[PDB]
Amino acid sequence: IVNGEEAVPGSWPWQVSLQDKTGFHFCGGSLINENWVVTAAHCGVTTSDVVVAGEFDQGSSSEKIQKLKIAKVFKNSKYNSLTINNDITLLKLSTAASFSQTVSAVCLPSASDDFAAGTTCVTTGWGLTRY
Amino acid sequence: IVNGEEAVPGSWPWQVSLQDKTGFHFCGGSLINENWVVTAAHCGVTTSDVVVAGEFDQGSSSEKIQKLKIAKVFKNSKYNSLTINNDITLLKLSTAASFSQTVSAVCLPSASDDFAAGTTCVTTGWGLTRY
Amino acid sequence: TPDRLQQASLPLLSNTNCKKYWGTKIKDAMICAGASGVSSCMGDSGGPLVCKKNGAWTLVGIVSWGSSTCSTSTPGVYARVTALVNWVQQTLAAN
Amino acid sequence: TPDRLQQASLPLLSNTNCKKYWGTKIKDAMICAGASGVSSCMGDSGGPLVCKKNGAWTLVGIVSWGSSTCSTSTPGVYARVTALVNWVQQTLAAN
Amino acid sequence: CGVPAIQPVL
Amino acid sequence: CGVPAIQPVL
Repeated sequence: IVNGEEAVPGSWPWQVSLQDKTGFHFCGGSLINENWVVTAAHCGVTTSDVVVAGEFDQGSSSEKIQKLKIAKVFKNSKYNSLTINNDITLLKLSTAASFSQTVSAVCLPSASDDFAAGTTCVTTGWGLTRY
Repeated sequence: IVNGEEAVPGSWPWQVSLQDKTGFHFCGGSLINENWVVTAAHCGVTTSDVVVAGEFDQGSSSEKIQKLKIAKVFKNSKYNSLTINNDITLLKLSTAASFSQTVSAVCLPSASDDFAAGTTCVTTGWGLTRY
Repeated sequence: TPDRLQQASLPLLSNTNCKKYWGTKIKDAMICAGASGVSSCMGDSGGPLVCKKNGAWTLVGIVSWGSSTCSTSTPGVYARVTALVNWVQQTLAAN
Repeated sequence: TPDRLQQASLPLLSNTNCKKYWGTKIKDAMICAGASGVSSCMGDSGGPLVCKKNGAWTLVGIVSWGSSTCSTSTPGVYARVTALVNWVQQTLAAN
Repeated sequence: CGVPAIQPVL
Repeated sequence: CGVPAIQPVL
């Protein structure tokens, strides 16, 4: 995020880091339960990538992180790679995340909830903060 | 491809169509052997997608096409989703493609082959021919 | 990539308003946010956009696409969860 | 998408020349082609770029990225196979 | 869901 | 590899 700020550590508990086997972060995700993660379909996750939970500082080695294996990748079949529409994939964990003070789930909305233009929300992540 | 032309049918035998379970083409690929396909890592293929070989006209139902299942997805670990560098993934087939007059393999270059700027090559596919 | 986790509060926009910036690339299963001085950028993809509702953070959008430049004057595009939750639920249900 | 298979002959460019169009986004494991009146466009990704050598078609590049517009005046960017073949071979070898 | 143990501060 | 049974015409 550009123009962002540092979050309080562990304050967005559902926030997960998707990392390749090399350990390089390439995409974010959100735990919706102890067994499933929601992410963007275009991230192109595979069974070889890893779901990391409870992380704040990726440079730290003292964090009690949770490296979770990916059992199966459920790419929304309405996803359109040409147009990036329906960009959602579900990742089922092969090992359940252990919920805690720093690892918990985001709430999901009803199909009909209204979220008004003008409302101030929050987005988080480890993406570039400079382009 | 924009500004392209129609290929002779079956003239680019290694050309495969990557389709989602819905049957929608989202990406191309090249057979390099009867058991493996090369494609772009960013295509985000999964085990649920399908490798279609020997196809010319996707609207036709009279073509003796080959719908092949995907066993495993080998995303190059040097792939960088942020920058799209090393964009290559290997797809191992769960069923071997049957080679024929219309389904055969592309050749691969040595790490050191030189391919001069100015050389005229060929690219093919079913992507948009109009933006 | 930064080492530590970042965040930013930003406004939701209407699809109709978005379209003044991204035209027809904007679909019903997408929701726009930003153009307010911060922007989601490479690496943020797949991450969340949440809103507070009845005091609980709710996943309204998933980081999808935006400026090739991460411009903070252009809005970010997010997958719209409301349009996706039905599939989410069937998926959990059968797996 | 068109229903039938398309093709187009196009020229390879030097990375240095490419960079006049795409700057630093251009890396060593990429190879440019096009800007000659045709272009690879959405849907073509993962597909091949081949060259003839000692009379045999050889996979020189994989369709990767290019103009958000598919402009035929801008070159397409392709993953460079020469830089990737070593991994390709180890992968086959061990699997 | 949706109530962190450690409160975010924005 | 690399020699199609049906020749391409460009």
